[PDB]
Amino acid sequence: DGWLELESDPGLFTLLLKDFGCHDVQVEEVYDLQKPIESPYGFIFLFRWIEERRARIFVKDEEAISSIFFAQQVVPNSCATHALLSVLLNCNENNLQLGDTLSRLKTHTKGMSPENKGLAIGNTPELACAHNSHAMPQARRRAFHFVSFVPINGQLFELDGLKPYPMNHGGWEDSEDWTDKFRRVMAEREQDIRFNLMAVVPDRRIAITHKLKMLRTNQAIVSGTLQKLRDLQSLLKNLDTEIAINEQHLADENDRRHMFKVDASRRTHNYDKFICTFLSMLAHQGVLGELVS
Amino acid sequence: WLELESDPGLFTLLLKDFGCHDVQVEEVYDLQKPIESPYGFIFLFRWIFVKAISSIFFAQQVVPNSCATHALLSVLLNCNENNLQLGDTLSRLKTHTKGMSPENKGLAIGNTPELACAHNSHAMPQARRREAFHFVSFVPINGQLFELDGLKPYPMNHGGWEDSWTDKFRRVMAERLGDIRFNLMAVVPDRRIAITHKLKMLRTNQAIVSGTLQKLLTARDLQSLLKNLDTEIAINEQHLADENDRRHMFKVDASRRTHNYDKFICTFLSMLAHQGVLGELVSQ
Amino acid sequence: TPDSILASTNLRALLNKQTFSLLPPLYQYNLIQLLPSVDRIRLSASCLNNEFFARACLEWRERLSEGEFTPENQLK
Amino acid sequence: TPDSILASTNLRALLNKQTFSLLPPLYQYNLIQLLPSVDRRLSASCLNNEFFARACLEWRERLSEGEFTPENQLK
Repeated sequence: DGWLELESDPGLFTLLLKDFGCHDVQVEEVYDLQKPIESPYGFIFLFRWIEERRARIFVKDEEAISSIFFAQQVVPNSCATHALLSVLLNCNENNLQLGDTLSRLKTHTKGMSPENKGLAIGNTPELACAHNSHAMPQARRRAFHFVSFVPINGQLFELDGLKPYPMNHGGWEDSEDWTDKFRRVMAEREQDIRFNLMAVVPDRRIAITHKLKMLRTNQAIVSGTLQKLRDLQSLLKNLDTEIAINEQHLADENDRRHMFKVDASRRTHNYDKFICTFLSMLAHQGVLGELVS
Repeated sequence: WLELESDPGLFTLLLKDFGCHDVQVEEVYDLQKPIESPYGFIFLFRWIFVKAISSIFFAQQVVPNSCATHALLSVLLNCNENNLQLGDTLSRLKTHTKGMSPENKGLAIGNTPELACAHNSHAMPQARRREAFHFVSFVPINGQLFELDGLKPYPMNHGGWEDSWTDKFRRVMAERLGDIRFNLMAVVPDRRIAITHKLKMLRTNQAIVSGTLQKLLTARDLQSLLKNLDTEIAINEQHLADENDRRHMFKVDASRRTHNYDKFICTFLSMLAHQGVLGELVSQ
Repeated sequence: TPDSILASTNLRALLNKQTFSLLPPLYQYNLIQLLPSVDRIRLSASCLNNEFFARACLEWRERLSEGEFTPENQLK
Repeated sequence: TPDSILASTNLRALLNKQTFSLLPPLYQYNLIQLLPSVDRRLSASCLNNEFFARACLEWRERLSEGEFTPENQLK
């Protein structure tokens, strides 16, 4: 087939999922697993290898069950999109509203074979245009193995798009949530590898604005009572400070989104036509660039 | 005096036995994690130039093995009695040393009996007296952090703030050595009172359930509000229960640290040798 | 044993809650009478798994090995 | 000159807002018409970017490694 290589950057993936219609979703980069995050939809893992040396446990699932979204990657350079779709398409529609161009795919491929389910991914044009719309201009062609960790029902499924079978880990203890079982499978590893790990959570702003409602209602419940002539001003003080805290948090979130938008608008632009015209305009008057190495 | 085990629980029970009720000593694991209103810090080593008027409590430690008492009294007695209620037998000392010379204020420390009995009351039976854990106390009076060293003759000052003091304490951690198993603790007020206060300021909203009915001739389905904030109430409840359980733990470790087990061991072994059931398995 | 009879044992493991549960009640009570004020027939297993209990047994073998506390110890 | 001539310069520092501010307005405007959608004073990071620097480096390399002299009219 042939797709475009992409930079691994949480902003690029967030804007990718926004370009997939799935708005109430987000990908933040996790630096340590100990700090908890609320309601993670699923994790994504990335290897690299600088010196190749590679030329890239029997817990596979043998039964021909394709009820879960698993698809062998047939489309090259589609690693990232395949991983994102792997972490999204195996979640609860109750918990999240996925984009219609995504839900159409998820309901289209009911029980399809993976070897052509990934081909169903490759054939969707409104997906290839959005994934290819973020490639750097140096993708003038004519690493980063992705592994998706998502549970379906109390079973932590490690989905590998290149391996033929999905790997299950089957962790269930009624004392711990699945995020506790995810860290136990993080027994990694350590030489010169530029690995990276990201987390797929829902858009934080949706959980923030709701808290601004559930807070500003109590901000609105100010019962000033007069007996015609107890004192809980400190309560409205504390909850008002909370309101300000979440306000600055939300502003930080929208600033992160704007930053990702800037990095995306610069990552796409092809500077060549800009540089030539620039240099000729200097060599017209200011020929002498004495910054030689 | 007698050496003591360096353990935040031991110091908490020490200050509780000193009448200081609204106090606690927790160990700080990272400076980034903020803690509310720390009354003063204590610094401990294990392997080893700033400035008259000595009206403030900087009593030179003359009594050996009194390091812990020296540090705790150094961080407490330079705070506001308004902010915290220290035991009357402690405040009597605090007012008993108005402008006294430090080089003999520590002798006033040594003379106080309820201090030797309470401080020595927690020593292990192995307190047989016949490089170390040097204590350094950090307490501010007014925006100026004096590093109080009981062995050095003068207290070292580090500077002020910018209003943008706990922030200034981290600024002093630009120290390189060169090899040391140091450790640092923090003197905060008893967490449980700040918990119960939040249980009041929460249970009032738990009590404000404005049930209005539109079934007869902003307000909407807000059951989730009382649900979530009720879960918060339960969270702080479990916090308080964990704290009082920590106090129980300190009481157990204290009741066992003091006990002298030898007389128990003799009777145990002799009760085994009564029916000849020796330890013919364990050895060496 | 005042000075040196079977002092080379690993007492910390010899004195366990099981060997305690191998004693008659009218002796186990006498035993708990020599325990700290955490007295209040079951045994709170952590009662015999402590740093201070082990350090007690070790300073005990030291008090036996390093210098005997035989009736010699009447230097007072 | 795109014929492997003086390609060994540090263009990332050569192309700065100061060297940019040494151009007439009716040329700076033509310049920003070739800029990304950050077109709309100048947002100093506009010429200090990872992608802009790597762009200039892939440019001088793209000139030295293989000449893009008027031979380059292949389609």
